[PDB]
Amino acid sequence: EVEALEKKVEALEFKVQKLEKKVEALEHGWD
Amino acid sequence: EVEALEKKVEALEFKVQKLEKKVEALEHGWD
Amino acid sequence: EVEALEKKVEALEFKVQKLEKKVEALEHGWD
Repeated sequence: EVEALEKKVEALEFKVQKLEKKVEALEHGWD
Repeated sequence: EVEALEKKVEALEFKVQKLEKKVEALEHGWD
Repeated sequence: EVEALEKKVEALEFKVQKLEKKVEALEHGWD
């Protein structure tokens, strides 16, 4: 269960960092 | 603690997938 | 490993709640 959690958490971290970048661009009107 | 983590991770996954869909729409100008 | 996971999950929760607020504003045209 723990390694299952570790994989999902690392996957969630990647996804959340991508979302933060995209949302920062929309908020800032970048590009 | 582990089942506590599993619940939160599953909740985070739902929330992150919803965010991805909404942000994809804003980026693509859907609808 | 478990406390490592707990820290990251709590960090992810903070980040996801912030993303939800920002995206709700963009979707609603707030402000």
